[PDB]
Amino acid sequence: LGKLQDVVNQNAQALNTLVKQLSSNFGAISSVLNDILSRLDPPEAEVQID
Amino acid sequence: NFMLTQPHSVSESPGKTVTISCTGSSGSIASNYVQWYQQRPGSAPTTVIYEDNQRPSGVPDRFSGSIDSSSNSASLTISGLKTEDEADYYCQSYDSSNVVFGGGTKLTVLGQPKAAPSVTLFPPSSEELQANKATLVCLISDFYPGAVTVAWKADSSPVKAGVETTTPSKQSNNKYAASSYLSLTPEQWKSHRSYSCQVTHEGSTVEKTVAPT
Amino acid sequence: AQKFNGLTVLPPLLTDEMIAQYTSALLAGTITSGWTFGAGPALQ
Amino acid sequence: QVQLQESGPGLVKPSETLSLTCTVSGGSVSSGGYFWSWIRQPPGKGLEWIGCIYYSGSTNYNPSLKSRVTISVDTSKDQFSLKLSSVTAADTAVYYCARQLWLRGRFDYWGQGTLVTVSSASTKGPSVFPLAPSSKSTSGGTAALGCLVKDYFPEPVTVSWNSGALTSGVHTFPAVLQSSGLYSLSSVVTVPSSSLGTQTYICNVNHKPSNTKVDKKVEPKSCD
Amino acid sequence: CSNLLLQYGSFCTQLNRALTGIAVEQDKNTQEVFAQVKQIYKTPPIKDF
Amino acid sequence: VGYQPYRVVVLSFELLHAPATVCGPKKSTNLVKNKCVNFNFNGLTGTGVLTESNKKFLPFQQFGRDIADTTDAVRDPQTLEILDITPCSFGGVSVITPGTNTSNQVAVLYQDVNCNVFQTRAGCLIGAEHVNNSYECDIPIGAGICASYQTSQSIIAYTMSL
Amino acid sequence: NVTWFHAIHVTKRFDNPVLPFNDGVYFASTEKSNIIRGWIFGTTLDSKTQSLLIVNNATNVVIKVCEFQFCNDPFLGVYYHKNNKSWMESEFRVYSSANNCTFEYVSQPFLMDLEGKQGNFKNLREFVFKNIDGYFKIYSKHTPINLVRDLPQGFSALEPLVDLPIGINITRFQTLLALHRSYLTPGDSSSGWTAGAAAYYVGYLQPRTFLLKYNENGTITDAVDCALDPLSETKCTLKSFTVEKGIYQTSNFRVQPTESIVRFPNITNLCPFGEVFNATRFASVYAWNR
Ligand SMILES: *[C@@H]1O[C@H](CO)[C@@H](O)[C@H](O)[C@H]1NC(C)=O
Ligand SMILES: *[C@@H]1O[C@H](CO)[C@@H](O)[C@H](O)[C@H]1NC(C)=O
Ligand SMILES: *[C@@H]1O[C@H](CO)[C@@H](O)[C@H](O)[C@H]1NC(C)=O
Ligand SMILES: *[C@@H]1O[C@H](CO)[C@@H](O)[C@H](O)[C@H]1NC(C)=O
Ligand SMILES: *[C@@H]1O[C@H](CO)[C@@H](O)[C@H](O)[C@H]1NC(C)=O
Ligand SMILES: *[C@@H]1O[C@H](CO)[C@@H](O)[C@H](O)[C@H]1NC(C)=O
Ligand SMILES: *[C@@H]1O[C@H](CO)[C@@H](O)[C@H](O)[C@H]1NC(C)=O
Ligand SMILES: *[C@@H]1O[C@H](CO)[C@@H](O)[C@H](O)[C@H]1NC(C)=O
Ligand SMILES: *[C@@H]1O[C@H](CO)[C@@H](O)[C@H](O)[C@H]1NC(C)=O
Repeated sequence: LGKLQDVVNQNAQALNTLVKQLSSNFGAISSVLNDILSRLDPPEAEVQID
Repeated sequence: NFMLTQPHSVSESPGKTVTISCTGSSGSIASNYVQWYQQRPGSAPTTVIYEDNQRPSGVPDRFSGSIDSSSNSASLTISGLKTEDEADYYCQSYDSSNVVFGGGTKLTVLGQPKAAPSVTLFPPSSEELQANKATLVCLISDFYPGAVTVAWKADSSPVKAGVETTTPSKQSNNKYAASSYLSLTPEQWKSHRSYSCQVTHEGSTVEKTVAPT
Repeated sequence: AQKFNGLTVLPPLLTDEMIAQYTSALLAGTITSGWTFGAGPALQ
Repeated sequence: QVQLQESGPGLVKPSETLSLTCTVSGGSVSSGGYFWSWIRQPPGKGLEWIGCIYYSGSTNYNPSLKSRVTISVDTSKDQFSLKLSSVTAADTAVYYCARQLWLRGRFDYWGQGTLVTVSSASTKGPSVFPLAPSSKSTSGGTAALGCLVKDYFPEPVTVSWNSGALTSGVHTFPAVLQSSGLYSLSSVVTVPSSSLGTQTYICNVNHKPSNTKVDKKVEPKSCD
Repeated sequence: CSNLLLQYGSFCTQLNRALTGIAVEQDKNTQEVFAQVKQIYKTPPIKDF
Repeated sequence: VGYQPYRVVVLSFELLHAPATVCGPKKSTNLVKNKCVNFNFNGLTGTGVLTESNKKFLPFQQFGRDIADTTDAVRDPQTLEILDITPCSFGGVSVITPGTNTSNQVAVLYQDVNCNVFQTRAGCLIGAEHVNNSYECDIPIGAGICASYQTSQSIIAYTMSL
Repeated sequence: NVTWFHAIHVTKRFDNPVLPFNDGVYFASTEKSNIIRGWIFGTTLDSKTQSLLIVNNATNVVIKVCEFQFCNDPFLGVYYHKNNKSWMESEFRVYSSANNCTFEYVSQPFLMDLEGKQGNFKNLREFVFKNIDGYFKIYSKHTPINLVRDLPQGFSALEPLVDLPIGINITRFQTLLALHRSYLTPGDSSSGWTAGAAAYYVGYLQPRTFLLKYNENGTITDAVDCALDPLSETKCTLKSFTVEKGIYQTSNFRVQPTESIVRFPNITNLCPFGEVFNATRFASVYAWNR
């Protein structure tokens, strides 16, 4: 079945892509937000978190 | 009419500093740039010096060249001779819109000793006889020095017509190899009782004989 | 054109000739059979 | 980098027209403002300068070779060719296509030299004859056997024993000019006399220009 | 420029799948309208209708 | 040849703490056409072929634009020759796969690149032979031509049967 | 196309060239009777850098990176005793001397057979050495096999054993071999020796994306590539192992330019100077034109 499979596969791949989006830096120095808070002070890490 | 005069044979043991000359006849040697080329046997020539004093990137520093313009001679100084240096040396000129090269200088050095000249004789085959041809083949190998004189014999008379011989050539076991071929008619092969090839090598003579059987 | 900046235009799967061939087959079906060819075998 | 490769046939008949082309890869003919030159070297003799060309129509020729050299440059094919007229028996030389950085300077890059030979004959296949060993063919515990290659044109011919399985003791001999145009050589191998009647020895003579492959078996001589 | 695109490679993956999705959705549109019949009916040579 | 009057000139060079400007290091290179070559004609470092155009410019201009506002024509300063600019890299690549448990070999399709090897209307197709007969096609390619795996057996490309 | 080196005697094959250490190497050996011993690393091998020495002696594995005075061809010598019918190692010629170092590792003892034979191989050993940020990596797994040549197409992953935090340079590597001194050979390391039968393969690792196959147990089953075959590229772009019929876009074709020609001016407009060389008349040497 093709019409019943694409509506599930596309949603699954969209959720997977959202999960993958949190693994990117978007030009920052790290991916997870706790890491910059741990190594850098919040006054200086404001631009990276933004 | 400008030609470069170059020594034909220069030989020297490794480790000493040797000088190769290149003399111009009419034009002065400082008129135009002179290029020396070191060419391996069976290989393309390679430039080893340029501008009469400048070494190209890749050649050793020992390729030093000097210009003696008073004697109209170009000099190339080789110091610390090695095994790979055995190659032909040619000097270049330009004259006036006409590139003129040199005579040539092999860099000979200063090796297996006298060897026993094994000789083999082969009678003409029956297949060759059916083709109205005949050939006597003399084989010379495993010898030193490379100067062997061949002389075919028809029973007792020496044979010169149809005699073709080969210059000695280097073998894999450092020794030398050569041959002689005697073109003959089928009638002349059976006319004489026997044929023989005599190989003279350093005075000693090794002789084999063949007969029509 | 509009392709010099990597904005490539993908050609269609069906060209204008077979689209015209699709229409002409439909035109011949609707004048020689009516609606029988659209709901089964064509009847003259 | 950039390299020079020659082409064209390795043979030319006397009083004919020579056509050798030198091709260029990794560079451009008309770029850089450089020159092209043809230099020949006969075997055993020194290098001889033939002529030099520019990517325009400028040419300069050896006065000994004047009015016989014709060299042209085709930029579209990125190659240049030399044409020679009235070739004689003394024109046997290894032809080198060398790029010339400086007109009165040196040929920095030299192409591999193609062998050019001239002879007055027709291209004919070789005649392979067996060379039968016998009692007169042995000196001690070892004997000798071979094959004879006679009356062929041109060089080279390759002789292999047992399809290359036998290499030890195999002696391949340089050819010599016969009394009438053609060439002749032989390839022989030294073998112990014990395996004369028990082992089969076949020589494989190949002549690529005449497209002839001849396999000849070697057997001991039979008295008739 | 390409080194800094790896932080937004997921965005291009959505985009290329979207444009491929439109292109294949466009090819199927012509198949659902013109390809109603699977037999080409030839026009008869007689034009007397 | 040894006593005629020769004209001898000497061209010496000056080296001091002054700018070196009398020397020109820039060298006008060769003009190459119909090849993907990078050029810098006074306003841009563009890569593309330089074809022979058929439109002349007014004798005060140097560049040339189009409806899409892209520099696609530059006059050559060497000989006042008008040359066009066209990019070389067009489209991507596509691969034809017969499927799992059917075959192993694949065919590579180029989208908008001009060239066993068949020059189709939808680019370059390599790895699939062309046959003049027409069957019903399963793998669409574009421009009315499909590909399939038929009779050993290899990937073939043909015009689709309607 | 990966390199191959021989270690059999029947002749007298003994080649140990100094291969350069690229970014990661692959070392596979079809070892049967444990002829090979270990590896030596370094840059110049002249007691100037921190040079590795990973050797496997008969009692314990020895890992020590120092500045040993390496000779031209270090090797391990095995002598055959007359009264004892066992092969033992006596010639420990791996370096001349050493000066100073810090790291030394021993780990668990490893037992092997010192007796060399000429029969077919029974085991296959693969090793991978990697240096990233100076961190030294070991990956190995012993795999039994019954084969002499043309390694099978079966799959087997490599698990790490020890991870050494050294943090130094590396640019060249060299393996070590062991020869036997029986009663047949005179016992001198000039022309008479024996090395048994062994064969080791040396490969260079390259940076490529690999699509790995993890099963429900948690081990590697397949390593389909992306820059080898178009089919493998389609497999790894779709993140699947089964490919259906259709068109799949993998990458883009780029026509990189080969030449770069720039021409700002048309001529240098050289100031006329030929005049001085072509003047109606010239000047003398006592008063020359400047
Ligand atoms: C593709 O290139 C070839 C040679 O460069 C040319 O003959 C052919 O016309 C080109 N194809 C198109 C569609 O322009
Ligand atoms: C297909 O048949 C036509 C009929 O004339 C012919 O012209 C064409 O060359 C054929 N194609 C092939 C690939 O054989
Ligand atoms: C063998 O290796 C060389 C160099 O690594 C390579 O050029 C050659 O293509 C390889 N042989 C084959 C059959 O691929
Ligand atoms: C084996 O060699 C190591 C050094 O690599 C050494 O420490 C050890 O004592 C040796 N074993 C024996 C039994 O000699
Ligand atoms: C070992 O000694 C050398 C002197 O030759 C010195 O350069 C090096 O730093 C020393 N190594 C350590 C770890 O101290
Ligand atoms: C390591 O080696 C590289 C070249 O191989 C060199 O450039 C670098 O300076 C070296 N660093 C140290 C700490 O030895
Ligand atoms: C991996 O574990 C599963 C579940 O216990 C088991 O079924 C499977 O056989 C194991 N695989 C291996 C290779 O032992
Ligand atoms: C540049 O000079 C050349 C030769 O002097 C001439 O052919 C060309 O037209 C000139 N280009 C200009 C003036 O733009
Ligand atoms: C001088 O004038 C002649 C004839 O006009 C010309 O051929 C030559 O190139 C000029 N320059 C020199 C340096 O001779």
